[PDB]
Amino acid sequence: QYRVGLLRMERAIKERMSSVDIDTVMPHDLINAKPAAAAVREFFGSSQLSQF
Amino acid sequence: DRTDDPVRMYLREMGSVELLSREGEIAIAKRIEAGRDTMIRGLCESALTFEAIMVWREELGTGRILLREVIDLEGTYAAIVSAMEGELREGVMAILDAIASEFEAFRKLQDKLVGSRLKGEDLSDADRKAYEGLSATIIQHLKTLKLNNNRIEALVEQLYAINKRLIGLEGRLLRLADSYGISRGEFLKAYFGSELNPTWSEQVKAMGVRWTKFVENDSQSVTDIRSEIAALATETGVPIDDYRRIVQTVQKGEREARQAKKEMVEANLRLVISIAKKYTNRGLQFLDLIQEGNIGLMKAVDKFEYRRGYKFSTYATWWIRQAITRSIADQARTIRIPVHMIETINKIVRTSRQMLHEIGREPTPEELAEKLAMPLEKVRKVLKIAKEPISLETPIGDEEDSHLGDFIEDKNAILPIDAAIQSNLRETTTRVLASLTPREERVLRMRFGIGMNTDHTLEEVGQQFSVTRERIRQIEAKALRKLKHPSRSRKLRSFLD
Amino acid sequence: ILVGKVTPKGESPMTPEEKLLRAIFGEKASDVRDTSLRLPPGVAGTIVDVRV
Amino acid sequence: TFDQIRISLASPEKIRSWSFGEIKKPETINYRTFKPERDGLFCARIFGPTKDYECLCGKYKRMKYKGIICEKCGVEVTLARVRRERMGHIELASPVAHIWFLKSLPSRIAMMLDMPLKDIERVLYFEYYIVTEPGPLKQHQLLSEDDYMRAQEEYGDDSFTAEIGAEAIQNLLKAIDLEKEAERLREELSGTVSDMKQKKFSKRLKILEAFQESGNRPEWMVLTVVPVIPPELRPLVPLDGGRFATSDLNDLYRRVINRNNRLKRLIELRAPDIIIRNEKRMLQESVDALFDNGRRGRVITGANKRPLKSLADMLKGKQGRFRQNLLGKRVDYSGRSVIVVGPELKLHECGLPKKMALELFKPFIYARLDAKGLSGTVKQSKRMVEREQPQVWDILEEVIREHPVLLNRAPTLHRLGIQAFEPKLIEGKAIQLHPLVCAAFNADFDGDQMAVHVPLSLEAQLEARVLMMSTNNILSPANGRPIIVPSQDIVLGLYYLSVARDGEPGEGKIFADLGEIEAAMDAGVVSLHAKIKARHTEMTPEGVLLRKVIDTTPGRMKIAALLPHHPQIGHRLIEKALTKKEIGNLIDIVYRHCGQKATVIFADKVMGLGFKEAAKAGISFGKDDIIIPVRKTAIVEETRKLAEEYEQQYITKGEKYNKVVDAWAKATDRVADEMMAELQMKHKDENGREKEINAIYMMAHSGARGSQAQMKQLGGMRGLMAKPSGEIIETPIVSNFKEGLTVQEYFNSTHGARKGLADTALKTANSGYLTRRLVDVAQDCIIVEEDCGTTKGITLRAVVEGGDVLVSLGSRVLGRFTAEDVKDPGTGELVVPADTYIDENIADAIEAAVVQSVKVRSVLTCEAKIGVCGACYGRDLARGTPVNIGEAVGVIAAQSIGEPGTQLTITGGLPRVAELFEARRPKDCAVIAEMDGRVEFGKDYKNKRRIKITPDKHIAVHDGDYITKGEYIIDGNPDPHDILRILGVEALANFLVDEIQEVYRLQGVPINDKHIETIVRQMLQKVEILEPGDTGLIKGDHLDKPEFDKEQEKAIARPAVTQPVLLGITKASLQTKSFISAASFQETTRVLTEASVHGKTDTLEGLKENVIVGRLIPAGTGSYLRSLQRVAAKRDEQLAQQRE
Ligand SMILES: [Mg+2]
Ligand SMILES: [Zn+2]
Ligand SMILES: [Zn+2]
Repeated sequence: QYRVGLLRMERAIKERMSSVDIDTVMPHDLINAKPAAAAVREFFGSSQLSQF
Repeated sequence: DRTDDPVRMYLREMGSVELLSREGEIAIAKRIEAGRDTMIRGLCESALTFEAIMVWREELGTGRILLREVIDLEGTYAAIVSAMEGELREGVMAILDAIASEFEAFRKLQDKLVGSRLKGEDLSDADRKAYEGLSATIIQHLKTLKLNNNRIEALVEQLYAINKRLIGLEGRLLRLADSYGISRGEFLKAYFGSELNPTWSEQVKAMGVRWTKFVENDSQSVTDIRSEIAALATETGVPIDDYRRIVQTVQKGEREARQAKKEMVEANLRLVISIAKKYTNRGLQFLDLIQEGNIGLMKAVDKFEYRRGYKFSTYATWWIRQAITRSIADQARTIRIPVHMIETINKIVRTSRQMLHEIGREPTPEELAEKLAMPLEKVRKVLKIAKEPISLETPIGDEEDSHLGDFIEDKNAILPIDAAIQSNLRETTTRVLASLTPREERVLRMRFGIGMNTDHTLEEVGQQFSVTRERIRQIEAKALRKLKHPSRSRKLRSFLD
Repeated sequence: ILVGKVTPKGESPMTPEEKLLRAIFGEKASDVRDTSLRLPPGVAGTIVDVRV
Repeated sequence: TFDQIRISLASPEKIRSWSFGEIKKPETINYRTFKPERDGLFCARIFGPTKDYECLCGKYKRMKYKGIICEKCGVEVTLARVRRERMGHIELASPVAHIWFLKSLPSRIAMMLDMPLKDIERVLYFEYYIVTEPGPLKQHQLLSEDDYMRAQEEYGDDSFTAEIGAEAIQNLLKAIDLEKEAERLREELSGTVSDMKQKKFSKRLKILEAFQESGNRPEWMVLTVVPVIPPELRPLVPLDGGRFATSDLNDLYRRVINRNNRLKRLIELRAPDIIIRNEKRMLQESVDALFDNGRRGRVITGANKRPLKSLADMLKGKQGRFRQNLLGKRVDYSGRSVIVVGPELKLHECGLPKKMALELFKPFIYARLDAKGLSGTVKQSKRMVEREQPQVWDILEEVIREHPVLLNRAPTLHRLGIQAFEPKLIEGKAIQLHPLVCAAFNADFDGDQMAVHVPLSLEAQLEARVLMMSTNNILSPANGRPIIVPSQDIVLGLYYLSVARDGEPGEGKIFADLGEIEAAMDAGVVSLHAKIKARHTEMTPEGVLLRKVIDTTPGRMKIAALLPHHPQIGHRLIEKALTKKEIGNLIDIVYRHCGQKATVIFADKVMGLGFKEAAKAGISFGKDDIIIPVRKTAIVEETRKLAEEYEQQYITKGEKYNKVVDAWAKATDRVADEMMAELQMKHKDENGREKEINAIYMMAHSGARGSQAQMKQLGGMRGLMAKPSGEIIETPIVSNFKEGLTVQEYFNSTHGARKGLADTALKTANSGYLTRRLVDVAQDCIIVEEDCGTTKGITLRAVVEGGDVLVSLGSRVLGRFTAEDVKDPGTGELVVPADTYIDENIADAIEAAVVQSVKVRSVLTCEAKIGVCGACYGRDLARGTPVNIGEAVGVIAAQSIGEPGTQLTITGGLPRVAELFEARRPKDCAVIAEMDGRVEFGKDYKNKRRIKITPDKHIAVHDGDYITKGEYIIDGNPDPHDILRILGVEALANFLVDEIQEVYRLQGVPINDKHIETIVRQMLQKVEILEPGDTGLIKGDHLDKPEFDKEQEKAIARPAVTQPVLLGITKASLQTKSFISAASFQETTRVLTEASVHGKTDTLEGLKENVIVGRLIPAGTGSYLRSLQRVAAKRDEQLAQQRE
């Protein structure tokens, strides 16, 4: 599930890096963190394996 | 090969059918400009459009809307804000003052031509020459005036309505005359050269036996009704034999412009398809997002000139992004959150993400109010705004049984116990009121209403019994203090809780 | 009563009999609705910890 | 009031009339204030005020105005109940095809104009344009390219027009007329072969006659305006935590509103022709998903990932009218508590916890406090019972005196699952249930929450006392066996009391009365081994019988004194060992000869007697209780040595089977038989008196909990475990549970037992499905007529296998009225009259002489127009009395057939019953012969011999042999459909009954034949109409149509004849007259469309119809009230005829 979240984050970073230039760019400014923690939250929030 | 999918079907039409217009954007823009030029040329002619635009412009300039409603301010100084507004206003006023006489002469010539066509005599003693001379001046004045599209829209609508009425009349005449051996395409050719004489159906029986039968007892009344409708519509708007070709050419120009716009849209829809991939899972389906961004794409072609950077790619992507963000902010939360509130919550979440990325742990909601330079109480109400209403059919256990909808309580359903106290409070009140005076009990009940739900005030219940004064309030206070003893108010002491 | 929850709300539906009873007893209609948490039917009894 | 609910196509004008405001914005409420929007899914002026008589903007929230509408908000002031009834409509910019009619099994939209759904689905999605008004350009050419649209249009630019999409399909439906199409199909169906085209022509003519007869226009499947469910149905209540909980339908309606607004904006904006048609396609897909959501791509909500349910998805699953909404209503006034044994209570008294009786009888407690004067007002009463004052407990015991409460066990498989009990305010918090009644409930006390219900009405409180009482549910509805028989403890006590041994103290010591036995037992002179003589009245002959000094025992006298005084019963029944089967026959004979009061009192006494004599007996299980056979090690060694002699040379499969069947499968009953023989022998002590009988042997012989298989598994050889495919294990497993099983043998045991455990949890699901199918196919089978005018009946023959009888003929025919008077063989003496009830005496007289099958009137031969008769169902299985009018005979039979489930079993037991009830063609379809005498050869080279007509693959007959009708070529598993097509209907019924009986006997659950007879009759409610004229329907049809159609044709003349067709229990709802009965458990997207386009109106004649509708059931007390209503209406009509 973290690999799925990382694939989503990679898609987001690929969609966002085309707009923001890489030369003189603020570090880690295009990498998102919502789908990273959202995947583990769903895994521990309402997953069938983490049900109880 | 049944796909059974709207998304796939939409993609197939765009791909297997539509071809990406490469380096043809500028050509489509030039075609749209040519269509607009054709529409303007058809509009500025001898008809009701030139008279309506001239008569409407006569009141403008001094006491009516002179700029921003008749002629575009940008189009005036485009070939040449406060200085440009007054400069174009004086020029438009001078043009109207110089073209008023030309418009009057053109209207007189049109009236004379309509009279000659309705009577039968052909006005050839320089009448047509004077009419053309008066119309050319008005056309040249309107073309160089660089008017706006506001009145142009109403003129095109009126022209389309008149053309639809004329087409309906012609179709009715063709259906009435083509019973035996007549056709529909010959009606226009007959009415173009046999419209001056009133007995058009009678003086057109040169050859053919079916024509006589269609004119006698077949369409003799239909042709008269059509001629009467045409004569009534000539005075209401533009005359006949001159507005027909004008509306035809303006409709052709509008059709060409619409075809160019549709071609540019279909040759760019792939763009919208490509842009609708980053907004997926934001409250709208993929095909829904595509067909919503199509609205913004069509709105972009309406304003697309030959400015710097003629590539329509950037403009199209900006407009699709604005249309998706304008629609995703509305049909995504199930509550129709406003667009500005959606952008505010997006700014708040972006600030929170940047703080988590750079500063560290999650900041307090009170800190986000000052981090964005906004009111502290406004940020407290921005969050907790029902971000996503959970589905009422979601599962509650390990299986898909007993969803959340079956466990939600009801805060409005009157419980049977609370109805029990209602019925008994209706019984316990009728018993306590049975000990009071009959008229006094009646007026007290009218003060609130046991059987009648119309709760009357003090004076309203006063008029029903005696003179509306403090006597009713006095008797009400006496009654209220009456049933306060342990004998009368015994079963009610445990009723108020 | 476990924790008294006082929740402000709007004016409840003014019924005639209830208004008459309130005027008789002189009290005023409480604008707040009772929402205090209560123990369900059981033999719970004692309270171990009350974290706020 | 209301009655006769009818459904049909929703007209756009009628849909607009239903609604109160057109919604044009997909906005439910505001983000700041939680109020409904102006025009959206949640509206005030469109669906009513959100508060009870509280208009918007606080203008008319005083309730003084009831019909006044607001000015700024425009919402009319009305209570919140109107917000759930007010509907809405969405006038779409373009039409949309209904998902139920477009995408389904029968393409109801494709049946119009004879166009397949594969092309109708393409013309709707704007893929292939359709041609209209042709005049080159053939009608329905289905062209997509613009060549024929524009290039081919260059013929004068006149008379060239075609449309595409939902509007095109709507215009196509409008063009086709019902009358002309039906007339054209009538001549196309008659006077022609109609080989392949008939299959579609029949459905098309049926749909056309439904549209024409019902009055629905053909162009109504596609709807321009979609009605919206009221906002109260799909709520948006604010959940705890500020997160709103919007219903699934709210998101679908929001999507539909968004699509409609987008289409309206595109049309008004003059969008490209490929985007507007694509917008119409998106709107059509959204409307499809909003109705069913299954036929489309399963559009998921934007927030959650679960498939969004729709108006069809709700009705399908349990969460709609199927289970959650209508049938399985979460009834209040109920209680669920763990149950405990109640042996101190009577059979008609269940223990009720004091903490639960208050919450259950709150209104009754309030009424008792108000009538008694203890509480002044209802609020004061609620304040009294809320604190559980000491003065309310005395009122609770007074209110619960004769008010029976329905005891509802978690799983119910028959009508005895809901039994009303006179509650007793027992201490604790557990329902003190009676031990004798929990066996009928299927509820042991190892943890079984028995949901308790309280009837509120005076009739329901009295209905639970006349029918739902435990005393009236003695005999189970499955067969004529009492279900109140002692299961485990009372049977063990009676067996210990009835076991007689020649060696014991007090041999032949004659006693005076019954009390003398106990007086001597308390003195230690006489034991309880039942070997002492005394006096007792048997009461065998007519009238009172003298107190004859019987040679019986003391132990059997304690049970004999509990037997009521009546002829044909007495100590003669207690003379046996008094096992579970014998004690059940004793409770059956006491009920069969004596009344129910004496039967229930004897059951109550024997339970207390068995309990008192079982605890004082000391039946504790011990190490020496399960005695391992001493002759076991030697036999195991000899078996394992014989398993090695033939294994030396070795075929391996033959040697294995010799070592697993003849080696371990054989001699495993030999060791078990030796163990049983060593356990049966009564060991005699040195003093000449036997020590005691083994407690495990007592439990096995009495039938309480033991058995031969369980005995062998516990102390015997344990048998051989199973495999995943079903094969028997070949390894030696020689160890009993009394001994230590090693790891491998116990692993094999848990490999063979987990299969049966899953069958108890997996096959039980099939049992529940079969029970659901049976009660919904037999719901209409309700006894209404006492005696019908029919004389023919089904023949009941005692089934026999080998050389012995499997079931006695006196038991199979018991409780059924005979059709013709049975004649005793040998001498022509009428042993039973023609049309009289078969009492137990008549059954005994019939079984006294060997007789063949007797003509018995059954529900199958019922000539009653509606429901089932009374003289055909025979005797109700509840008691010995005959069946009375109003009983749900079909529901009782369905429950009796579903009760053997969860313990049945492919074709083993449960799957075979499901296959026979559904009437499916088995894996080896058998073909009946129907030929008499010689049989010829079929056609030449047609891949099979279909049939040979001689009027005057694998084969089992010859080419010239004389074949007789009845012998059909098959290797087994015949087909009931072929049985009906070739053989009679009574023969198919007998075959089904014998098959079900053989299955239930192989499993061990005896079920009465009539319970299968009613199901078979309900499966035969359809008859194929072979009428050559006056009716073009050849497929199956309800019998009421030939009852009415065949009678109407005679008033105009062609004779009409129809052969009965048999359809499965699942297919009963496919052609049933009522749609609510069929749309309840069957698929809701096909029966509704089959009833909507047909205009099927529910007359509420069945049971499931009134249950869903909420009205009184037409069966039982509801049946009697319906009869009273009918007679009152007749009396009112007669009175009206008196005054002109
Ligand atoms: Mg149990
Ligand atoms: Zn209002
Ligand atoms: Zn009958």
